[PDB]
Amino acid sequence: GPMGSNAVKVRHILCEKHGKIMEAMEKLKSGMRFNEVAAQYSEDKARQGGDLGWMTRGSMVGPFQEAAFALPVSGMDKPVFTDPPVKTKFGYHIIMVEGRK
Ligand code: NA
Ligand code: NA
Repeated sequence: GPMGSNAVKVRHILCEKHGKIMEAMEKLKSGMRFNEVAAQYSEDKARQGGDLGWMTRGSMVGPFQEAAFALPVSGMDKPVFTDPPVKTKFGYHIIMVEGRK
């Protein structure tokens, strides 16, 4: 149905280990731009600054999806990201959303 048309343009930092995602979180809280944190730490989409692009409802792993649709759109000078990190079967994610449908 209608909810299958919902989507987010989403960016993340993924780290298997909790200690490393915590290092990434500290960099965000120091003011580092999200894409630069993703380049330093992410194990997915690092060469894209963490950008996953547009993702439709159903296409994201469950805990990620719930966290992502809960975030308002933000930009990387004024980011709104998940805190605490979100655990999935891939590891720990810090997520921000740059577009919403
Ligand atoms: Na861990
Ligand atoms: Na999961």
